[PDB]
Amino acid sequence: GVDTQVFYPAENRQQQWQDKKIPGKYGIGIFGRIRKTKGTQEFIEAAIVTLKKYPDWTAVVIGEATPRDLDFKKELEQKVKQAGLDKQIIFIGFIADSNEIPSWYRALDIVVCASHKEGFGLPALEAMASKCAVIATKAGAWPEIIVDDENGYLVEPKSSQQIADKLDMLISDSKLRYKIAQNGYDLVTTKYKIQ
Repeated sequence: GVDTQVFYPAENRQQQWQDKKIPGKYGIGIFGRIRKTKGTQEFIEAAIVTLKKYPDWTAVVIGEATPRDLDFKKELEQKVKQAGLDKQIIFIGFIADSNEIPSWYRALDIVVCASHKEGFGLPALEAMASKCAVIATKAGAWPEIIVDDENGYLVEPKSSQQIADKLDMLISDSKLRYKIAQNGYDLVTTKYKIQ
């Protein structure tokens, strides 16, 4: 379950995003360690396809690469630069503070949970508790938290284009995005609330 006293929606998402002082008007995020098994590459590749189409949207990677994966993070940064998207795909720096993370969920419209295998679904639950629309793999939303097209989306692991297709759809139909997000929120505050 998730602590809904910690993870919850802001009063004004557009303002929470503005307060981060990063380019764009609407955000998409991925949380956790930067490592290939976490799906960070499918996220970046999906963002490169998607964000060429939507200039007001920005993707953020919230987490860091451990030493063994610094090379991987550099390759991702290169892919972004070579696509001409360094104003729309941003790797956020580490901060120790307890609420940075919950505050990020409050600033984001969409969260992607792209893990190939690892996870207990907590970042899907945290995102849903914050009324973010979630796109996840089976691992990302373990164990079967999401009903596709009802309270989030499901994608196969290792498929950047499937993530892009879902991002495209959620960005282009805001009414659908808000309904999906609300449905996810309703589910987690009812069935996965710690208190």
